[PDB]
Order: sequence, then C-alpha cells, then structure tokens
Amino acid sequence: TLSAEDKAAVERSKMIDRNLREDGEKAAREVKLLLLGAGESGKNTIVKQMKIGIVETHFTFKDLHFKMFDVGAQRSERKKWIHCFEGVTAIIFCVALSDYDLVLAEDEEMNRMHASMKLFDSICNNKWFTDTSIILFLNKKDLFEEKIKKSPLTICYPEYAGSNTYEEAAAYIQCQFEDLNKRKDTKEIYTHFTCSTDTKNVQFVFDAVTDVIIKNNLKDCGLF
Amino acid sequence: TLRVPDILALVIFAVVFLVGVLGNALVVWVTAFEAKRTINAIWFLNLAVADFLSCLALPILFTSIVQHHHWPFGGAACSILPSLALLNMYASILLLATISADRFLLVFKPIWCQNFRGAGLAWIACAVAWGLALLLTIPSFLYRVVREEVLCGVDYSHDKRRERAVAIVRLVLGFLWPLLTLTICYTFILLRTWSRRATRSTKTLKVVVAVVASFFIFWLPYQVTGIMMSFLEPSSPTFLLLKKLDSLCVSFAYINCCINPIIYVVAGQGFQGRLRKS
Amino acid sequence: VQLVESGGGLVQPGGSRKLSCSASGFAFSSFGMHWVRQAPEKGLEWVAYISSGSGTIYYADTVKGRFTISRDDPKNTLFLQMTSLRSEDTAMYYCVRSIYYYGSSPFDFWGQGTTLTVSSDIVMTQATSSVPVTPGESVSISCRSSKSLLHSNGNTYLYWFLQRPGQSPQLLIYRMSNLASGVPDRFSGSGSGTAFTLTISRLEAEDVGVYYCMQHLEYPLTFGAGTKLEL
Amino acid sequence: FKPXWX
Amino acid sequence: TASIAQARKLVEQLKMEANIDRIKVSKAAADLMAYCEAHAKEDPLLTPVPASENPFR
Amino acid sequence: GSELDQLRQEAEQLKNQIRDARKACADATLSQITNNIDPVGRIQMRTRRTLRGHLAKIYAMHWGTDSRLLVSASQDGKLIIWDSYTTNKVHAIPLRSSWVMTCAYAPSGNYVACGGLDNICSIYNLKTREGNVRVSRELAGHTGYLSCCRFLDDNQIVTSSGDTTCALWDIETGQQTTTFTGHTGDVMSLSLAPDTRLFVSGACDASAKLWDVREGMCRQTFTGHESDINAICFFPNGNAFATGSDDATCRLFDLRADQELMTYSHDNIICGITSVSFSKSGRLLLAGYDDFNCNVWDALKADRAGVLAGHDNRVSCLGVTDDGMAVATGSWDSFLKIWN
Repeated sequence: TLSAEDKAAVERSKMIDRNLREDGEKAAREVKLLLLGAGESGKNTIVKQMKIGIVETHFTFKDLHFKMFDVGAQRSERKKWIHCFEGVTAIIFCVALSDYDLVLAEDEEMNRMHASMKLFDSICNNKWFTDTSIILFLNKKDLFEEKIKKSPLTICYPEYAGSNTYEEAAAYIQCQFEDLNKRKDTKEIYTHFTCSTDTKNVQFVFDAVTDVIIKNNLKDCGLF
Repeated sequence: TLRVPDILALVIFAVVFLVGVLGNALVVWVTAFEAKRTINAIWFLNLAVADFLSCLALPILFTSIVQHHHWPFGGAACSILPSLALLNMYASILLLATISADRFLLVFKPIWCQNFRGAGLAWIACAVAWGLALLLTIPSFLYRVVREEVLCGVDYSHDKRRERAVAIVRLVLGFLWPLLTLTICYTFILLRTWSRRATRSTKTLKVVVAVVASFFIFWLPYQVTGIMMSFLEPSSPTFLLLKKLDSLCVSFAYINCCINPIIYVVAGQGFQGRLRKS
Repeated sequence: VQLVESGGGLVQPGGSRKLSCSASGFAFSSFGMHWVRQAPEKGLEWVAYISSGSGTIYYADTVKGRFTISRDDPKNTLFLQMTSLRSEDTAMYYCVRSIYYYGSSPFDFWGQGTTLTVSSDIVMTQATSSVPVTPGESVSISCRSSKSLLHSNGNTYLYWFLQRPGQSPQLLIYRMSNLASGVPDRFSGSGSGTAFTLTISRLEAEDVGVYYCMQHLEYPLTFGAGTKLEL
Repeated sequence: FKPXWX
Repeated sequence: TASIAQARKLVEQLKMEANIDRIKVSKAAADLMAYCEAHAKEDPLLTPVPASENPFR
Repeated sequence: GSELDQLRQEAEQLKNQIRDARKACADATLSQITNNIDPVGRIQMRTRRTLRGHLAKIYAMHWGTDSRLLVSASQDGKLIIWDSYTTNKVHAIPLRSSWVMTCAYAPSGNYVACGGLDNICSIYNLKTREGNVRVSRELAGHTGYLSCCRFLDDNQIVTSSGDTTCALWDIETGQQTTTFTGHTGDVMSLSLAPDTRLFVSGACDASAKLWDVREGMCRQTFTGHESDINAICFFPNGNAFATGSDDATCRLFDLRADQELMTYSHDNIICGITSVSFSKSGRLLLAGYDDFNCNVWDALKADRAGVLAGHDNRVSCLGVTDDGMAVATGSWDSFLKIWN
C-alpha cells in the first residue's frame, strides 16, 4: 500500500526509536542527588571535599556514578519549579552549626539557625517528597567548639538546661533537627558531623545511597 | 462403577481448570501489556504463558478419565499430547527457581545490578530455563507406546537401568535443586533485609512463607508417589493401591498452578490500576 | 560537501574490479546512497541503492547477481564490487545522496563521476530530441509515461534535472511542483496524470544542455531519453 | 506396561 | 532618590491607565456573537465533518 | 517622608478613579445577551492517534503552520518533531540541558526554539546543507528560569522568564532590543496577537498586562484572579483573551472595555488549570486541568459540553491546529493524544 518514499521514512523512524531507547537506557545507571542549604551553610566546602542557573557535578566512588544538582543561585519562587525533582534518589542538606550566635543580614531579630530549621521543615514535609531520603550534614564544628566556651547556647534556645559542653550541645541540635519529621515510617534522616579536614563523607553518602537502592529494588519486585 | 478418589480428583480438576484458565488469561494479558519497559514483567510473563498452556490441555484428560480409561483419540495423539503437559510444569518450577535466584542476586551485590543489568540477560535466563525442561521431557517422548486390548503409556520392555536412572535424575534435580535454592535464597534475603532498620518490612516474610509452604506441600505427594511407583514391581498389591490413589495424587499438583498467579494478583502494587490501563 | 569517486580503469572482457567513493562535509551515516550509470553518448540509468542502517538493498535486473554494494560509516566510504563484466558495462558511474522524510529533497548532490571501459516497468518517453533557441524566449519540454504517477496520498513522483556539457547533473524540480535549492525562479514545472511540462521563461548561456525526467513510484527507477537544447 | 502417568 | 523615582513611575503609570476610552459591554457581546455566528460554518469541531474529508479517519 | 505619603495618596485616588470609571460602563452581562442562542449538542471526540516514544515527563508542545507537524519537549533531554497524519518521527534533537519547560516552532518551518531553567534560549536550524540539526544562537541575559518563548517573525523572538521581566531579542545580533518591566512576581505565559503587534502576559501576582512591540511599554492591566495564572490565549478575532489560574476558575476578558465578561468554574472541580486554548470559530473553549482529564465549554453560555477523559496523569500542554481539524493533548505519563 505504501509508496517507495514512505518505507524509507518508516525505517528512519524505527532507527530514531532504537537510538532513543538505547540512549534512555543509559540514564538509569546514574544516582541523582539534590543539594540544598541556607546559602552560607558551606555548600562549596562539601562539594570540593567529595569531588576529586543550575550547577551540575559528576563524580564516581566504587563503581557508582553520581549526578549532583545545586540550585542555590535560582533566587526564584520555589514552589513553581520544585516539582521537577520528583525521582531524585536523595537530598543532601548542609547546615553550619557555628551560626547560632550570628543573625541574618536581612533581619537582626531573626537568626540563621531558625531560618535553616524553617527551610528544613518546608522541604521535609512537601507533597512531592513523601518517600525521599534526607542526609543532614553539620559542618564547621571546630569553630563551634571554640566558640561555645565564650558564649552560651541559651540565646538560640531559651528552654535549654545543659552542662554547656560540646557533646550535649551537638546531641541537642541533632535531636532538634530530627524532631521536625512528620512521617517516621516511610522517610529516613541520616545525620553526620564533619569539619573542614576529613575523608569519610563520601562513605556516608555511599552507605545511604546503597540503602535507598536496596529499598527501591525490594519495592519494585513486590517483595517489599 | 467409580471409586472414592476419582470423584474428588475430578471435582478438583474442574475447579482448577476454570480458575486457572481465567487467572492465567488475565495475568498474561496484563503482563504482556507492560513487557517492553519493565524488566520484572518478563519474568512472570513466561510463567503465566507456561501455566496457561499446562491448564489448557486439562479437558482432554478430563474426558479420558470420565469414560473409564477410554482413549478415543489415536496412537499419534497419546505420544505427544500427554507428554506436552509434562514440560509445562518443569518449566514453571525452573522459572520459580530462577526468579528466586534473581531476587537474591538483586539484594546482595546491588552496585553490580545497577550497572550490568538488562532485559537481554533476563531473556537469556528465561530461554535457558525453558530449554532445560526439554532434556527431561525427551525420555517421555522416546518411550511411550499404545496397546490395543485401548490404553497408552510408557513401556520399558527389557529396560530397567534406564528407567531407574531417568527416575532418579528427574526426582533429584527437579525437586531437590529448586527447593534448596528457594530455601537458602529466601533465608538469606530475609536475614539481610531484617539486618537494617531502613529496609525492614513484614510483607516479605508473609510472601516468602506462603510461596515456600505452597510449593512444598503441593509438590511433595506427587514426587513421593511417583518414585515409589517407578521403583516397585507391578505385581504387588501396594502397586495396585498406588494406582488407586494416582488420580488424586496428580489432582493435588495443579493446585500450585492455580495458586501461582493469585499471589501476583494479590501481592502486587496497583493491579486494578494496571488492569484499567490496558 | 563533496563526494570523490575512484577505482575506474581499463579491464579485460572477463574480470572483476571495485569502485570506491569518499564523502567530506556532511553526516554520511544518515544519507542513503544511489549508483547511477551513464553510457557514452547515450542516456543514464539506475544501478543500485543502499539505505541508511544497511537494512534495504536494491539492485537492477540487468546487474542482479553480478554487482555488490557495501558501506563503511566509520570511514565514510561506499564500495561497489563487480565480479562479472560483459562488453556493455562501459560507462561513467556517479554516486548520489538521498534523504527521505516529509519535506525532504532526494537526489540533491551528484558529485563527480568515474569512467570504466571494457575492451511492470514504467516507460518514460520524451518525443522531443533537439530544439533550437535564441536567448530571450520561453521553452517548453514534455515528458510522458505509461502509468499514472499520482498516488493515493496525493503526491506525484516526477523529477526534472539538467546536465551541462562536461559537467555532472544537477537537480531542478522534485515531485513535479517544487523548486530545488540554489536554482533560479525562471524554471517551472507542471502537469497532470501522465503528461508533464517543464517551462523556462528566460534563457541565458548557462541553460544549454540536456534535460531528463524520472519517476519514483516503484523500483527499478526508469529514466527518459534526454532532451537537448542548442543555441 | 503402567496405565496412566509415571 | 530611588524611592521617589519609583513612586513617580507608579503615579505616571496610573496617569496613563486613567486616560483610556470605554464602551458598553453590550457592544462587545454583540461583536462576539456576530463573529461566532459568521464563522460557525467552517468549524470541523463544532459541526463534525464527513469521513470523506477527514484526514484523521 | 511627606512626599512619599502624598504620592501614595495620589496613587490611591487614581486607583479609585479607575475603579469608578470601570464600574461606570458596566450595563449588561454576556449571559443575558447570549441567553437566547441555541445550545450546542453533546460533543463526542475519539482518540484518533496516540504518539509514543518519550520515556520521561513531557512539558510543552507547539503546532506547525501546515497543521501536519508538531514539536514536543521532554525531561529526558529530547525535542521530538512528529508527523501527525502518519504517526512518524522526523527529527530528534538532543539537549545540553535536560531541564526544559517550553518550546516554540517557527511559522516558516525553519527554526525551533527551546529553553528553561538555565537562563539560556537556544535556536536550532532544521534545514541544513550538512544534513544534521545544529544550534544557531544562544540568547543569554536573563537571571531566572525561562517560562515562555514565541517567534515574533523569522528573525525576532519574544521571551518571558522568571525574573519578572520580558524581553524582545534579535537573533542575528544576539542582543536584546526591548525590555518590558512592571510585574512583581514571576511571569508564566504570554500570547501573541494575530496581527503581530501586541501581546499579553500573565504573572504570579494574579495579574495580566498588555504590551506593544513597537513602543515597548505597557498599555493596560487586568486583575481579578485569586492565585497564580498558568496559561493565556487570544481570541481568534483578537479583541479578547482567556486566562486560567490555580484557583479552579477560567476568565474571559475584553480589550476595549477592561471588565470581566464571563467566568467558568464548577463546584465539583477544586483543582487548578494548566493550559487553555480556543477553537477556530471561537464558539468552543478547551481547558486542561490536573485532575487527569480535560474539559470543554461553550464560550458564550458557560456550560460543559464534553469531557476528553483519556489520560492517566496531569495534563500539561494542549494545542489546536490552525485549520481546526483536530486537537492535541500531552500529559505527565509520556503520551500525546490526538482528538478529532
């Protein structure tokens, strides 16, 4: 029925379909991570530690290929473009715990710690991230331990009664971050403490990603 | 006149025939709809096809049973058709074993499964599983005759060693190997799944226990009766009792064929949505 | 964009030889290739066609079983192998590009030619063989066939092109209504059913040559006897 | 000879 | 002088926006009705075309 | 200061004067005038063709001039040109950035424009002597994600981005020639008038603004919505336009009189609107919600007259051919459907 110049078009369409499928098979071998924060939290330091409009980063660790997205420079309305990151494997959230004393430039009354907690609450309880894993990095702890002796922690939290040491303060901050979750069943939060000099953040990320991959594989087969 | 086991076996084949035909048709349609983009689907597709082909030949055996062991079909038919429903059970058994191995290899070593997994490997594994049943089926093809007294069956005239060897190999492989693989893989998968707080769940235990228990209970009588029938001389009253119970013993195996798609229908995510999609 | 052909020499009445052509300046892997043979002081006829992806290969009846085509996309080279040669296989061979999708213009580039010397089907008829002309007057050329070229989809598969003296053919009109790229608007084409006309309004010194019409309903592609214009 | 399966 | 400049820009915009003519809504409704009635004949979706002239059959 | 307060008071009293002048000219509603026109019967549409090949989320599509070809953009980093009548693929263009949110097809069928979430608008040339598809120009200069782009002519383009500004470019030079400002929130969509002289745009501050290409400065502003505006489209006549918002309501405006003509909403729908399109005769209006189906209205009486419920996810893009022969719908399930 078809003429001589339609069979060639059909063959061209078939070749296009084959190449498109072959190229799309390769995009499922990538582990996608979304990096967020509060501006001065220390994104750049963590990025240069784990590495040998929108910013994209590649790296590899033990035969695993990572795809890191940084969107800190958007400065736009987040609810209008946050739905593009639906199938992200994990979220990486960086916080500088040495900024409890300081306050934001925009408002002297509002401190950076409360802003970070509010943004964490907004991201965690979104309708698009019901079953998305969150990794929480707390960076620059050496300045925090050097500054905790001069100034008390009661400025940020007036309802705190502790020995004002490093361990208790770190545990209290960790618990305060962990308590904002509202699912506790299908969502998991991983917390870690780090300074400028370290070599074990990539291992933490690798373990969390391995757990997420195992959960996804179990859920796909129906055994979960 | 008829006997007690025959009526129960007949009723079971009727119920299993209807339920299996319906379920297998629905499952094969649903899984063939989405067999191009999902790697998991093409595992169960072959199993559903094999199960449907096994259940489709039941009514002919039904009418060969109701007529008091009468065979109004012909010598050619008995040399193929009865031996065509034997491959479609070993194929299902080997497919279950392969699926268990695949799940174990997904849970352990997941980085290798993220990089070097494709649909081609699954198709090759399915083809190997299908082909391995032909080797077991060939001795059924090669040693079946028809007697006009009309009966038709296996006749190992002057042949004893080959019968013993084929029975032993059939039993040991087709029962011990998949059962051991199932048990070991599922025990290890449960231990590693419950070893971390992130991946723990209660559905895995239920599914694993259901599958293993159904397989074991529904396949033990067939093998235990068949091996004794193969070993024991026909001139013995115990052989007569085994022949009396043979219809019911065969009747207790197809219930596994009935059960197999029910688990996928019930323990699957959004089965109704997938049905409405197609 | 350029196509260079080589491998053509003098052969005995019985023997074998291979011709090669190399591309430079375009995506070779996405273009189908045609081989065209022109006899000395005669017309030109189709030989073979190879498609993108090496899926479809078509030969002519007169060369079936003796000619082989091959393609190398890594190196961008087309080969043609001749295992048995008669005395009638003395001609000049050209290589033609082709692309096929909605809105495409196949038979756009012809490249150069290589000389080789040896020591049902739709009939395309052009009654006119020579026409004298003085610059500044219109000229009409007619082409007719044996079967209607109109298809159920609404397209008519007729092609008009030109050959200058001592030069390679160049496409003029494709699908009997569309003007090609790089050609002046003086040329026009029309027709219906079996009859087709090509009209030139104003003639210059570069319009002298031989004109050919071709059909593309089905394989093999059949060519018409050329229509010469003399000053 | 064994009537039926086996 | 940025704040007063922005205020001047806004008040100039309000000067412009308050210097336009207006017509009755009935006239616009009648114009829309007239266009719809005039061009309702050549709408394949409004009046289904026969399968002979439908390219998507 | 005192000057700021007096200028704010002046602005308030100009706003009051504008409101009074607008209310002065309101005499009748469209429903009363169109209360005698016979109603169109139940419209039945069937999925004639289904286009497949995308393996990710589809975000935008645009029809051609000959009503045969269309272009679609997906998050898999691909831009695909189709053939509606034969269901074939003509061109598949890879993208350097996979975060696409819009696409545009040139009226002459020579170039295709694409951009989003990267502050860059890329122009791709379709008719190339080399035989492939190559990028011709990368327009940069925006400080936010690009929301919409439309070809003004074969050499001019109009872009709307997330930095509350609109721009008119010049492809051969690569520099902006006119910038439109005045929006407080991000700008989501724009539509071009049929005479290629004016265009309207909608912002997240629940407002729409009319702009003139030549002068390059605003003329009129329309308000009335209660949430973000997601889609906008002109009437075929050019004297009206329809707006869709996230508060489950569509509105139809007028140019000569800056008023609300008719509103389209129902009690059973509490979901937003993503795309809005018109018909060739202007009698028929189509809107695609995110409740997994589209909806159809009579533009003169505000009554539903058919449901194109055939999708399994949110409808994002909807288009109508120039000759009005068929409509096309895309969604988040990586499927395009043609209805006739």
